Amino acid sequence: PEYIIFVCAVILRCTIGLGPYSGKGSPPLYGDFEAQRHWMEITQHLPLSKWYWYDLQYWGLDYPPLTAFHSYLLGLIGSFFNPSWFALEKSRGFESPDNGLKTYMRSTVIISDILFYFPAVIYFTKWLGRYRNQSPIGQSIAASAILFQPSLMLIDHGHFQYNSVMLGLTAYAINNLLDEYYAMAAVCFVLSICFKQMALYYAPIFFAYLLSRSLLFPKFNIARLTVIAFATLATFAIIFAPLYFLGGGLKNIHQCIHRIFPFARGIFEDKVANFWCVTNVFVKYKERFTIQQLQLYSLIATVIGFLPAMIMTLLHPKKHLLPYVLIACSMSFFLFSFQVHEKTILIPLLPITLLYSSTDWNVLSLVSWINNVALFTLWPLLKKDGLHLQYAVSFLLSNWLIGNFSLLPYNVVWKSFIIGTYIAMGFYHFLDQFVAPPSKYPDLWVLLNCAVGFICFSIFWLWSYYKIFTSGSKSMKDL
Amino acid sequence: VQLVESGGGLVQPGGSLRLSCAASGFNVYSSSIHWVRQAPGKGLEWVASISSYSGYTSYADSVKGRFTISADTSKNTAYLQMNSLRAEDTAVYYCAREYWSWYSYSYGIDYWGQGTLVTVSSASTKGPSVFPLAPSSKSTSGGTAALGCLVKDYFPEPVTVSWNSGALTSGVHTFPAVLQSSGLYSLSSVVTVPSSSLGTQTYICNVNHKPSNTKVDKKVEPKSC
Amino acid sequence: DIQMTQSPSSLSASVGDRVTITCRASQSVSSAVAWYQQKPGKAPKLLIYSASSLYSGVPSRFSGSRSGTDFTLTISSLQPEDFATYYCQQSYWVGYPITFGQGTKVEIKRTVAAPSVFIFPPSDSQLKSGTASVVCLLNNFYPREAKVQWKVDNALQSGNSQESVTEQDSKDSTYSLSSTLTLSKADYEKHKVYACEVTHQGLSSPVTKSFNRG
Ligand SMILES: CC(C)CCC[C@@H](C)[C@H]1CC[C@H]2[C@@H]3CC=C4C[C@@H](OC(=O)CCC(=O)O)CC[C@]4(C)[C@H]3CC[C@]12C
Ligand SMILES: CC(C)CCC[C@@H](C)[C@H]1CC[C@H]2[C@@H]3CC=C4C[C@@H](OC(=O)CCC(=O)O)CC[C@]4(C)[C@H]3CC[C@]12C
Ligand SMILES: CC(C)CCC[C@@H](C)[C@H]1CC[C@H]2[C@@H]3CC=C4C[C@@H](OC(=O)CCC(=O)O)CC[C@]4(C)[C@H]3CC[C@]12C
Repeated sequence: PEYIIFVCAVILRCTIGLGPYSGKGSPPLYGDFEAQRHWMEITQHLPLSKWYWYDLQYWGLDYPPLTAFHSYLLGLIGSFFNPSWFALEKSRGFESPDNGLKTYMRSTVIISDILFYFPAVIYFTKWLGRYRNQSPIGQSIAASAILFQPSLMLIDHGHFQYNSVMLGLTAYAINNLLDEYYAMAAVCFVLSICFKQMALYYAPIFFAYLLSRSLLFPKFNIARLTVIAFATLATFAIIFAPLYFLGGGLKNIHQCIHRIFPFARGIFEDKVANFWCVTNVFVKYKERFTIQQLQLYSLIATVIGFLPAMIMTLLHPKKHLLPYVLIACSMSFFLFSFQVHEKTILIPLLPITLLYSSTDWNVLSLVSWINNVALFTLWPLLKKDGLHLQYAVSFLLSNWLIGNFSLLPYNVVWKSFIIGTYIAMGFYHFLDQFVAPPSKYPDLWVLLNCAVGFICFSIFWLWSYYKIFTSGSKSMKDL
Repeated sequence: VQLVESGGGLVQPGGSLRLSCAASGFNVYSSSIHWVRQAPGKGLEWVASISSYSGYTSYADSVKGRFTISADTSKNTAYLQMNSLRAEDTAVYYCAREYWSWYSYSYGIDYWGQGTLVTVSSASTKGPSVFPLAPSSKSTSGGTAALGCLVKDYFPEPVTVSWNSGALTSGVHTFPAVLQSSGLYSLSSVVTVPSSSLGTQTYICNVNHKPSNTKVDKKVEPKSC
Repeated sequence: DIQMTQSPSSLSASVGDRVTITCRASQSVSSAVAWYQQKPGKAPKLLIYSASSLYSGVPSRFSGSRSGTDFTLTISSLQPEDFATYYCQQSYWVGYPITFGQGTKVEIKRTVAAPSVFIFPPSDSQLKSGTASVVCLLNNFYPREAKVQWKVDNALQSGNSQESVTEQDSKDSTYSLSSTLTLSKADYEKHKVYACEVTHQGLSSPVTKSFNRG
């Protein structure tokens, strides 16, 4: 009935994982498959007081403890099968002709995602449906659209990232917030932050929500505030205590804190759909300002872009403004941050894709369009890893089962802009394949890609800022 | 809080050296050590770096592919390894710690080490020769008579010099010893006197070389033909 | 790729004057410019950091500033314990190299004086060796900028002579200097007349000491 979608999704994730991973055939430093294999090799062979010190120049440890524990567990379960994979300094750059160790990892990612990402999202759509009396098919379609999101399905199965876990823990947090277990939503978010630290792009919203719900909105409830402030601290302490007691002491806490949050080197040296990749080609910030000034202006710029939403929640917290304020905050962090990368649009895409359960058609059209644009801004990354066939197959299937081949917001100024964005996409996959760069601007198509995505992201961002204020007017919670 | 260098001295051109820098009063796993040399008669120059929060190293093109810097993080020590040791490397090496912070805000090289001397050369430890720069027989009568002693062909620096057995430093100019052609060194000492007490007064410049065990005395006198 | 052009390398000042040193970087990509002081032979000492923030324990008379790429160090009252060498230093970020300026030696000023000029032929006990050294000595002169030329029988002797100096005196701030022309016994026994011509701002017409080989 409705369990064949949950199986077709896993078969899709399995078949997308027959293409080359990030870094195949690259001797000196392989891709992100080799980083993860190295962590699985390093955690189970060194004491807990050398994980963040061991070898910082060959794929050191960049993520908080929970990632280390995850890698330790998988490394044990995998060094059971074949030990010569995760050997210390011997099996460095391990590539097998049989394609062993390329199936074990591709299956560990599938398992971790099945555990930490499918139930969260499925229960979210179920709660929404049952609360709004959505036809079982109405829930099943909104739940199939959320599981075939191409950007994540290609950045995990095909590039080998463990992002489904970091996003599923945050979906658990949002579910707890819905069911009104705040003391446990605090804990699930503190876990989601300790897997990958790029989940701090929601803290400005979770904090305001919990605070206004505890001490401001209904009453000045001082017990709930204590329960939340103790859940947070107990979870932080239980996750960081193994580094302290079994590690070295405060030295280990300091080294981990500075491995997670590293200093910035360079100035706008990567091509992102940022506010700075797009204006650094006219203003040439490298020739006008210093790096201190740019690191200060980016902070002011991101804090001024998430303040209006943080305050709208902290002053009017409700359960129908959560997706929009989450978008308003995370996309603000993505557009104006000093150092952003091609990925990290998955963080703004979690709340976005969550809006595939809305009832309107303008909302669903904007959602599908921004998903296509988000996938499109990842072609330069998925083109140097192979993945030409998987990119196209996912790009086609996702749009097909939605109904995008049988569709736009309602206006003359919306349909035209959306069709123009599509026409300027379909003209980059023709200046990229056939016609050669001008030979005097070596990377001119990559810049058209950094630039044609920023416009769409910064229009969707303002659309969300509009929905926050036009809605939130004693609005439904059924819309 | 104090750093201390150790390890450095006469090394043949082509040998290698391991300079140690012991830290005391702060943790080097957070201080981004740097090494910096000052050549004899030059300006401060930079050689190598280490960040120690990510182990990013960096070298001066003069010493790229020949130097290797690292830090023993447990015992709070820093190490520099020099391998080819060209002759244009004699210098005084300092280890200096520079503390960075969030948002690119640094605090400068606030802690220096007293520096250790590297002499990348080749010259058997030799003793000096002393030739008296006599007073010209025509020195200005009633004016000034400048004389002294020239100490040549000696190695490793420095050299202790004196007049009238240390008792007469009334107008004594001891010029920094030069590195003469042959790879050895040499210097001179000069002293002025009144032309009235020239023929009656007698001075003997005394020279002492501790790194070769050679001590000499040379009486400077008016050369008359 | 990252350099600092310090201006200048030498400037005189009296006890009490106001002093200003400039230092310009090939590109203004970081205001992390620190100013260090060094006495002769000791380790440098951090005076200013962040290009404007004063260290702790440094006097009040040191103030830095930046204008685009023209950082400046100002000593608003040069006291007797302020004559030394002064270096800028620029650093971009953590994993990147740094660079030091060339050095601005600040010295004390006094009245332009004229130095003494002497010449000593080679020592008797040395010509028995096989090498001789004619010495030309300038004494008690200011400023340091001088000119010494060697002439053995009317030639433009260049290459086989080396000249050294001292640092500024502490009791009257007058320099000394000693040049030496060394000749293998052959070249020496080839000529007779040896002289040196000293040119100093204090000496109106270049002095010229000399002697005959005997
Ligand atoms: C994604 C999650 C893991 C972020 C966790 C946030 C906090 C747990 C971090 C943010 C700032 C940190 C602190 C910042 C620096 C300090 C000082 C540090 O002590 C020292 O600086 C000297 C220790 C030594 O070198 O011997 C001990 C850790 C501590 C308290 C850090 C503790 C943990 C803190 C609070
Ligand atoms: C009462 C306390 C808990 C303040 C409540 C608001 C904070 C939770 C907000 C205000 C400052 C924000 C932060 C500001 C900058 C950072 C670094 C950021 O990583 C970056 O380096 C990009 C920052 C940039 O935009 O330049 C990750 C999010 C974070 C921790 C922000 C997350 C949320 C923060 C902590
Ligand atoms: C409701 C609870 C669970 C929210 C958790 C809040 C903290 C985890 C946030 C609040 C303030 C944050 C901090 C805000 C200040 C900084 C500096 C910031 O430095 C940089 O961005 C690096 C830039 C550079 O130096 O190049 C890094 C994040 C950090 C440590 C943040 C760490 C995390 C913090 C403590």
